[PDB]
Amino acid sequence: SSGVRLWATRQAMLGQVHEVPEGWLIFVAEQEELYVRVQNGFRKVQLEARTSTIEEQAKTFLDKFNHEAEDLFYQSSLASWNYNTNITEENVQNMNNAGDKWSAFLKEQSTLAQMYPLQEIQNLTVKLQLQALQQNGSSVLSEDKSKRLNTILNTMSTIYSTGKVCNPDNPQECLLLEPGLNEIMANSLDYNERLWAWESWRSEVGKQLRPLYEEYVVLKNEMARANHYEDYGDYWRGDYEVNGVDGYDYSRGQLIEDVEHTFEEIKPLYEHLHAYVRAKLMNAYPSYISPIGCLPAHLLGDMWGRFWTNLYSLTVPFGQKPNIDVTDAMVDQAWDAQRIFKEAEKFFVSVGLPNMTQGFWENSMLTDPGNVQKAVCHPTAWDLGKGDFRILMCTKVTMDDFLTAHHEMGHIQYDMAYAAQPFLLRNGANEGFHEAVGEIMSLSAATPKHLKSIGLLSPDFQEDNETEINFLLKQALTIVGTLPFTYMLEKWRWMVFKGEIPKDQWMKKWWEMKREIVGVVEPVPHDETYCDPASLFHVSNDYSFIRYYTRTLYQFQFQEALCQAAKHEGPLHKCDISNSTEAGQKLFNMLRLGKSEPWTLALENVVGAKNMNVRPLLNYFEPLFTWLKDQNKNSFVGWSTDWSPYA
Amino acid sequence: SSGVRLWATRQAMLGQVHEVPEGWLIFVAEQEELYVRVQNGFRKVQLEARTSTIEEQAKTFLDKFNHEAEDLFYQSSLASWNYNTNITEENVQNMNNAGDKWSAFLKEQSTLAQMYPLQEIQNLTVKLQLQALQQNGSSVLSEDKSKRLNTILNTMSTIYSTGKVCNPDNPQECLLLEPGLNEIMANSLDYNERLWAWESWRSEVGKQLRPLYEEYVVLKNEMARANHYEDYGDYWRGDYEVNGVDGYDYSRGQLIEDVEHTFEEIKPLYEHLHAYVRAKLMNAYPSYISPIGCLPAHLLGDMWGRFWTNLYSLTVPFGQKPNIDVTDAMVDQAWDAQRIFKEAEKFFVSVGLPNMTQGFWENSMLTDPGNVQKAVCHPTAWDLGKGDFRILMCTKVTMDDFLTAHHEMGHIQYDMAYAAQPFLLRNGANEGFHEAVGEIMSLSAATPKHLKSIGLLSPDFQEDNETEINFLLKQALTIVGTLPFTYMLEKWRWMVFKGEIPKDQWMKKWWEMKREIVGVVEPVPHDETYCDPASLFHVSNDYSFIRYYTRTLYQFQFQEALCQAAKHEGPLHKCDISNSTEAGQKLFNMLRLGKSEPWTLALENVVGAKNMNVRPLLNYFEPLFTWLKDQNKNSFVGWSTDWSPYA
Amino acid sequence: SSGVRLWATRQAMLGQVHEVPEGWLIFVAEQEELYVRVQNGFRKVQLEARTSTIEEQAKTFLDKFNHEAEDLFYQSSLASWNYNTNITEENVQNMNNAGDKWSAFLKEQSTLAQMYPLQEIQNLTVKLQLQALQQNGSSVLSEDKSKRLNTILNTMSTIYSTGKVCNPDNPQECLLLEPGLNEIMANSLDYNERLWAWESWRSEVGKQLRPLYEEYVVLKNEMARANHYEDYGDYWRGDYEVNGVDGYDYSRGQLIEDVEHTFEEIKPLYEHLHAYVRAKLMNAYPSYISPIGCLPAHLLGDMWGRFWTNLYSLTVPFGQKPNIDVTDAMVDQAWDAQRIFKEAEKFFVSVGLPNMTQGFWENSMLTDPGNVQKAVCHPTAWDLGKGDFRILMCTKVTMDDFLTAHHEMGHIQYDMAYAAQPFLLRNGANEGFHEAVGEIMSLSAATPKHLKSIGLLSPDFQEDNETEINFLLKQALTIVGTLPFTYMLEKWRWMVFKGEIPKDQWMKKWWEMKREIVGVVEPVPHDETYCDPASLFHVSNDYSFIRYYTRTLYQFQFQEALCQAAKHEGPLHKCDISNSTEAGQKLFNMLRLGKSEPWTLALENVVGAKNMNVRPLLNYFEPLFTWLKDQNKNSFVGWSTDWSPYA
Repeated sequence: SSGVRLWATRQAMLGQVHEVPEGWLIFVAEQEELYVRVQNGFRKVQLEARTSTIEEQAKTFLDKFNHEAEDLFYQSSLASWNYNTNITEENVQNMNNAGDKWSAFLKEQSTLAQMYPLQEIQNLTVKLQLQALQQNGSSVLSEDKSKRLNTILNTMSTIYSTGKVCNPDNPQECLLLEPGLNEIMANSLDYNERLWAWESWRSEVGKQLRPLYEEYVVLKNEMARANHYEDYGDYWRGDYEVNGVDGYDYSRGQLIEDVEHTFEEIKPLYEHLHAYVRAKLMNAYPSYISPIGCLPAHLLGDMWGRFWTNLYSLTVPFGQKPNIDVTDAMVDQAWDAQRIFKEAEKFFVSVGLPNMTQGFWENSMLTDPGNVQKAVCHPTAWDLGKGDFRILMCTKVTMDDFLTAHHEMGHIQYDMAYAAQPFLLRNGANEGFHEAVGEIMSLSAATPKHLKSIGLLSPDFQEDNETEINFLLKQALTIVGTLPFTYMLEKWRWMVFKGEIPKDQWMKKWWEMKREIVGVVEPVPHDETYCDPASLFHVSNDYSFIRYYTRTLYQFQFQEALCQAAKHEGPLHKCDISNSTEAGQKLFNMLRLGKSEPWTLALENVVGAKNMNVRPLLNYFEPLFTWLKDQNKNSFVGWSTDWSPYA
Repeated sequence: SSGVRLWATRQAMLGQVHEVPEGWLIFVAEQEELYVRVQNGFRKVQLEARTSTIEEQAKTFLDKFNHEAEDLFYQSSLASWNYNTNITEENVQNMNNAGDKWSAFLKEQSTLAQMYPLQEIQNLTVKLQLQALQQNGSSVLSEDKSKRLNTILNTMSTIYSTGKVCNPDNPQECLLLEPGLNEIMANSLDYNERLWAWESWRSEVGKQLRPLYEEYVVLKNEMARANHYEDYGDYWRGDYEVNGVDGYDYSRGQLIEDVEHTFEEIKPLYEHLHAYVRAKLMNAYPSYISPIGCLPAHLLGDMWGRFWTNLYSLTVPFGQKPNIDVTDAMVDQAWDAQRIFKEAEKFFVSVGLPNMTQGFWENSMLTDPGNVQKAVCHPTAWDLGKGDFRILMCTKVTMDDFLTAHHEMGHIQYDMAYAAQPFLLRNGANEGFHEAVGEIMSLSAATPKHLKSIGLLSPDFQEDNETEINFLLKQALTIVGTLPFTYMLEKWRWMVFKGEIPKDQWMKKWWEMKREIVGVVEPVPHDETYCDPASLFHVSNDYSFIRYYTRTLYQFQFQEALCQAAKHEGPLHKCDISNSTEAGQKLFNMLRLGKSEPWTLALENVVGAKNMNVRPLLNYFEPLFTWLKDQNKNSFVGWSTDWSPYA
Repeated sequence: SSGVRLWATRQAMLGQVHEVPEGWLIFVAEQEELYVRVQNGFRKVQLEARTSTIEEQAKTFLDKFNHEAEDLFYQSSLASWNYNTNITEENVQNMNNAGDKWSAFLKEQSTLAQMYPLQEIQNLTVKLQLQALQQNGSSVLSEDKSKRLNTILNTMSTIYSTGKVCNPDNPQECLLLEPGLNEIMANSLDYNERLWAWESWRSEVGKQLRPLYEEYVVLKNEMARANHYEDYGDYWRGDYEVNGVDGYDYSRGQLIEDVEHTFEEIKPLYEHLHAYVRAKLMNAYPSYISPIGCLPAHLLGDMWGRFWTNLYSLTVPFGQKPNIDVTDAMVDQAWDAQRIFKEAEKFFVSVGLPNMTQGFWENSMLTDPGNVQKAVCHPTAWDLGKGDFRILMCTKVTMDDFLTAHHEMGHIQYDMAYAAQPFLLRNGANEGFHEAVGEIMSLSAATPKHLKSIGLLSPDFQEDNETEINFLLKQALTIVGTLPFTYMLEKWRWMVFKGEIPKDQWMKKWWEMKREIVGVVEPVPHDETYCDPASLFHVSNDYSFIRYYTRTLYQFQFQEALCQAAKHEGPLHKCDISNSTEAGQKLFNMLRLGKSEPWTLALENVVGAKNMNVRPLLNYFEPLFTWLKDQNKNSFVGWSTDWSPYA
C-alpha cells in the first residue's frame, strides 16, 4: 500500500483524509498539490515545477486516420446537406459517391485497427477509439448475410416509408401513414375511421414486413453473436455499455435492469393517467371505452398509440384554462425564424453558453427554403465537421418551431462542445444524451418564467393551478404518454432479438403487454401475420427506441440538476434556468467531453448519480399525480386485459 | 516495482533499515527527509523547500467537552474538598450540589457523545475518549433499575456505616465496625472478645444485607449484560481490557487467569507463610488454631482477615530484634507533617521527578486544622484539575504517616504527570497504578538507605539479616498475606456475578475458598443468612476488589524494575530509589502517558513484562522464603480445609 | 500524479519503460540515474558525483576472504604454472604444497562459511558467495568415505592415463592410450588394428576401471544425497541451477529436459550425418558396415567415438576441394607463436575487446622451452588472479595452433572480464559457458575473412560452395558428431548416479544407447566386466561431460549473437566479427557477469533467449544439411540397433 491516492479537489481530501490510509500519497488532480497521508492529517510534500511499441504505432495510426477521416466525412456531410437542401439527382450522386468513399475508407481503417491488438494498448482514449473503429459491422458475418441484412433494411425502411393503405369504401382512395393515417389517428375522432387506419396500416405493412422482419432479426442476432453479443438487443445494449472504467463500468444487462426498475416507478403515475384518460375517453366514448377495460389502440392520438398528446382535446384537464401560449406575442412582437434563433442564441448566452457561430446563418437555413429546391422541414441539426454547424428545417412563428429551435441548437452546442475531441469522440456519449440536452433547453425555453422574463408572456398573466395541471398533463401526454410505449417496444425487441418470443407468438405477446404493461387494447385482434411491433419507424428502420426512454430519464435528471444548479423556487414544471451561467458551465463540462468519457461519469458529474432514475419526473408531475389521483378516486384505476373493443 | 513506507520517527526507521529491501524510499514523518534504500545503506534523495467526516467533528466535540468538564470537575473537587476538611452543613451542601451538577453534566455530554460512533474514528485517542463518554453504564437498563440499584448501594453504604452491634453484657454498650469492632480483632487478643465482635457484625449485617446483595448483584449483572458483558464481573474486567492496539490487546477473561496463575505460584510462599502464622498462633491460642487446620477468621489481626499486619505482634520472626522505624528520630529532629511532606517532596526530586506547584501545598490539609472544623483523615488524593492538587490526610510526625505522605503524594505526582493528556485521559492506566507508585516510593523511603541519607537513621544501624526477616514478614503479612484473601474475594464475587456459586451456597463457598485459597476458616458456622463477603466496605459499596491485587503485582514489578535500573544489590527490601534520577525519568515515561496507552504497554515499558508476574515478589521476600521453610519444617505446610474452630 | 518508478537494472527498465506514463520519475539502482518519462521515450536526469547483524558480519567475513583467497590461490596458481611449464620433482612438490595450503584454506573458510546461513542475507551477491563455499560436497560424508573416494578417483585416473595394452604378436610391444591407441584410431585406417585397439583398451583397462568407477559413482551419490540432491547427477546439475530470481530461475530437472529436447531437434541433422558417414565407411569398409546397420565403435575415429574428425579422411564430401588452410602463408610470412598471439591481440582489439596486458608476455611462455625444462604441451589458460593471466601451449607455426591460441585468448579475456566481482564470484556461470568463449574465438580465427584481413588468406582464393560443405562436415564431425556421444554418456551417467538401472545392465544400456541414440554398434560385445562408459577422460576422472554439450549449445548461440551485431549477410559459417566494436562491448558485458548473475539472464542478454535452442547450430551448418539430405536420399537414413559387425 502507501501508494497514489489521488482525487479532484482539496475539499474531497478534507472529507477523505480519514479514508486515505497511512503512507498513501494525496495528489489533488485539479490543484496539482501532492500531500502524504500521515498520523491525523497530511503533510506538505515538496513538488518540482511542471515539466517502437504497437500502442505508439496505434496512436500514429489513429491520428493519421483522423486527418483523412475529417476530409472525407466533410465531403459526405456536405453532399448530404446539399442533397437535403436540394433533392436533385446530381445531389444524390455526390451523396452516393461521398458515402461510398466514406464507407469504403472506414472499413480499411477498421480492418487496420483490428490488426492492432487492444490488449497491449493501455491508453484509455486510444483503446476506446480503436474499438470504436475495430467494429467491422455486418462484415463480421458472411457477405450474403450482410447482403440479406442490408437489402432487407433497404426494403423494410422502404416499406414503412411507402406504407400506404386504402379504405374498403374506395379502393382508389389510398392514404399513407403520414399525413393520411396519422392525421386520422390524431385529428379524426371517428371510431371506424381510426379503427380502419389502425388496422389497415398494421395489415398491409405488418403482413408484408413479418417475413422480412423474421429474417432481419436473426441476421441482426447472428452478427451480434459474431460480434460477441447474446442478441442484437445486447448489441444495442453495448451502446450504453461501459467497460474497464473503475467505478463507472455499465453492464449491458444493467440497461435492462434499470429500464425495468425505473419503469415500475412510472406505473402508479401512469395508471392514474391511464385511468384519467379512460375516465375522459368514457366521457367521449363510453361504449368504446370500458371503465375497467384498456384503452383502444386506435383512439390514442396516433397510429401506434405512441403519444397521447393528441388526446389532450378529449382529455383536457381544464377546458377554460388553455396551455400557456406566446406564439401570438411573437406575432405581436413580429418575431420570426431568425429572431427566434437569435432569441434562442441569447437564451443560450443567458445560461452562459457561447454565442453560436455566425457561419451557421450563412450556411444553415431557418425558414422554408422556397420550392425550387426540395428539403425536409423537420428540425435537423448538422455538425458537418471542420467547424461547420448547420440546422436544416422550416421555422415558422410557432412554439413548436421555437422549442425545436432550442432543441436543435442544443445539439449544435453539444456538437461544438465535443468538436475539440477527435472525430471518433466527436459525438455524444450515448444516443440519447444530445437529444436530452436539446429537450431541456426547449423545456426551459418553454418555461413561463422565461417567457415572462423575455416579455413573450405578459407580466399580468397568471399561472393558476388549473393551467399548471393543463401544462403538466400535456407534458405527461407528451413525455409520460410515450414512456410505457417506449419501455415495452424496446423490451419487445430485446426478447425478439433474444428469441424469447417464438414466431407464432410475436403478435400475441405484443398485445399481452399492450393491455398489461401499457393498458392498451387492440380494437380488432391481430395474429402473427401482423408485424405491428415492427410497424413503427425505429423497429422497421433498425433503431434502438430506448434512446427516447434513456433521454427522458436523463433529461429530467439533467433538468433536476439544472434546477438544483439554478436553485429553482417553485413547482418543478416551472423550473426555469434562464440567466444561470454556472449551470451552462457545469453542463459544458459534461458536453465538452462528448463521448470521450463514459456516459455514467457524465451523468454523475451533472445529476450526482451514476444511474438514471425517474425521481425528477415524480417530482415534476407530483402536483399532477395528486390531481390525477383525485380525478381517479372515483373512476376505476388500472386496466383489464380481458376487455377488448372487438369483444 | 517498489514501495514507500513512512516512519513517525527517524530513529525507529534507522533501527529498522537493514531488513528493508533495496529500492524502498525511506521517509520520516518528523524530519521529512528523503532516502532511498540502496545496496548496503541508503542514498539521501535531495528534497526541496516546504511548499463532514464524523471523526473531525468527534475531535472538536471532545475538546469543547474538555473545557467545560475541566471547569466543573474543578468546582466539584473543590466543593467536596471543603466538606472533607470542614465537615459542616454548608460544606456538605457544596459537595452534594457540585457533584449533582457534575453528574448532570456527565450524562448530558455522554448522551451527546453517543451520536459520534467509534467505528469510523481513525484516531484511537479520539475513539477512546468517546468510548469513556459513550459508556452508558447502569443507564443501559430502565431508569427504575438504576434507582433501585443505587437504593441498595445507599442502603449498603448507610448500613455498613451505621452497623452497630451491642455487647450481650450491656445492651446499651454498642460498637460500630470503625473503630470499635476493628480494634477488637486487631488490638485485643482475647479470643472470645474477638469472636463475639466477629460473629455479631456478620450476623447483624448479614441478616440485613444478604437479600440486598442478591438483588444488587442481579441488577449489576443485567446492565453489564445489556452493556455486552457476561456478568458485572466482566463489566469490571473491562477496566483492564485493551482493544484496538496492536501487540498489546488484553481480554477481560485474561484478567481471571492471570490473577489465578499468579496466586498459584504464590501458594508455596504463602503456605509457609500460612504455616508460620498458624504455628505462631498456637503459641497464643493453643486450643483455637490447629497445627493443620485453617486460620481463624478473627485471629488474623483485622476485621475480615484481609490484613495480617497486627499479626506481626503475635507472629514476629524475632520479637527481641527491633523493627525498622525512625519515628523517634522524626521527633528527635523536631520535625512535623509539613517537614515529612517536604521529605516526600525531597524524595521526588531525589529520584529525578520534577518539583510540583506550590499551589498544591497551600491547598492541602496535611494536618487536622484543630477541632472546631472536622477534617477527614482518610488518605486520599485530589486531582482537582487545571493544575490543582490536594492531599486529604491528618498526617503526623511519624514513620507510619511518613510513608502515608509518600503514598498519597505518589498519586499526586502521578496525577499531574499525565496532565498533558485530555481530561478523560487524565487518569491512571487502571485502578492499581497510582497506589502502586506511592507504595514503592514509601517502601524505598522506609529503607535504611533513604533514612540514613537524610539523617533519619543513624549510620550505625545494624543491617543484619535479623531485621531483614522481621521487616519482610511484617510486609508479607500486610502485602503477601492479603493476596490470598484479595484473590478469592474477587474470585468469589466474580462467580456471584456470573452466578456460578449457587445462591444457597455463597457463604459455604466463600469460607470454602477461605479454607482452600487462603487457609482461613471461620470460627462460627455461618449459613446463607450471613453476608460475610459483603461485610467488607468494597463489596457492599460495589468496589472492584481486583485493583489491590493488580496494584500489588504492578508495584513489585515497578519496584524491581527501579531497583534493577538503579543497580540495586542485595535483598530487594533494602532497595532505595532515592538519589537515582534515571529511575524517575524511567518511571515518568509511563506517568505522562496516563491511560491513553494500554496498561500492558505501560507495564512492559516500565518493567519489561507485558503482563503481570510474581518474580519481583520472590526477589523481595527471598530471604523470608528460605527462613519460612526453616521455621515450618516442624509443623504442617499448607492448611486443611475440614478443620474449624467450631468443630 | 506521476510518482517514482524504480528498476534495479537497465534491462528491466528498458523492457518496462514502454508502460511508464509520461512524467514518471524513473530511477535505476545499477546506473544510479534519474529519468523522467515522456511520450514514446524517456529523458535522463543528470546527477553529480556519487555520495552488527549477521549480514554485516557476513559481508566483512566474505570481503576479507576474497583478498586473502586471491593471494593463496595465486601462490597455488604460481606453483602449478611452474610445475606445468617445468616438469621437475621440485616443481611437482611446489604445485602440491601450494595447492595443499590453498586447499586447506578453502576447507577452513568453508567451515567458517557454514555458520553464515544464506537465507538471512538481504544482499543477493553476498548470499551467492557463501553458497559456493558452504557446499561441503565430499566432506558431508565420514572421513573414511571421503578417504576411500580419493584413492579410487586417483586409481581410476592413473589407470586411464596408464592404460596399457600389448599386441598379442609381441608381448613387449605395449601401446598406451596416448599416443599409441589414439593414433591407431585417428591416422591408421586398418579395421583390424582399430578393432584390436578399441577392444583391448576396453578389455584390460575396462576391467581395471570398473570396480574403481562403480565405487566412485556410489560415493559421489552418497555425498550428493546428503547435499540435498537426488543423486550426483543432480549434484552436477546444481551448478546450472538458478533459483530465487524473478524471470530467471533455472531448475536442475529442466536441464535433463533441455538436453533431451535439444538432442531430438538435432536428430534430423544427425540421421543424415550418420547415413553419409555410413555411406562413406562402406567406401572404405564395405565388408564390415552395412548401409542399414549402425557404425563400428572404432570406426568413429576414436575408441569412444568422441571426435569424428579422424573419419574426414574417409568421409570427406570432396577429396579434391581444398579446406580453409593458411598454414602456408604463416610459414611464408615467417610467423611464430608470438605473432599468432599478437594477431589474436589485433583481432581482439578490432572487435573492441581489451588487449592482453604486459604480464602475459613477461610470464606466459608460448613455445616449449626446449629439453632443459619440460612444459605440458596441453593448451591451458592460466588465470592466476591478482592481475596475472597466462597461456601455456607448445604453439607451433600451424593453423591449428593459431586457432588454439585464440581459444586460450578467449578464456583469458573471459577471466579478466569479471574481475570486478569478488574472488569467489570471479568464476564462470557454469562449466560450459567459458569453453564456448574460447571455441568461437578459434572459430572466428578460422573464418576466411579474418585470415584474409590479417593476410593469412590470399585474396585471390575462391570460396566455393563445395569447400564450405567440406568445412561444415569437418566441423560437424568434431562438434555435431560429438553431440550424440555426449548425450548418451551423460544420460548413462545420469542413470548410474541416480541408480535407475541395476549394475548388470549398465554396459548393456551403454551400448543400447550407442545403437539407438548414437547409431553406433560395438564391433565386439562388451559385458559389465568392462568400463567402456568410463573409457573417456572425464568419466574416469570425476569430471562431468555434459559441460561440452552445453559448450556446443552456448558457442553457436554466442556465434549467432556475434553475427547478429555484425549484421553479416549470407551463410552463418562465413560470417566474421572483425572490426565490430559494439559486438565486443556487449560480449564483454556478458563475460564480466561471471557467476554473480544467472546464466539465463546472460544468455538472454547476449542473444535474447533464456533457454537452450538449436537454431544457431542449424544456421551455421545450413548448406551442410541440404547437402547431406541430397547425398543421403539414395541411401538408408538412420540406423538399426539389432545390426552388429559381430552379428
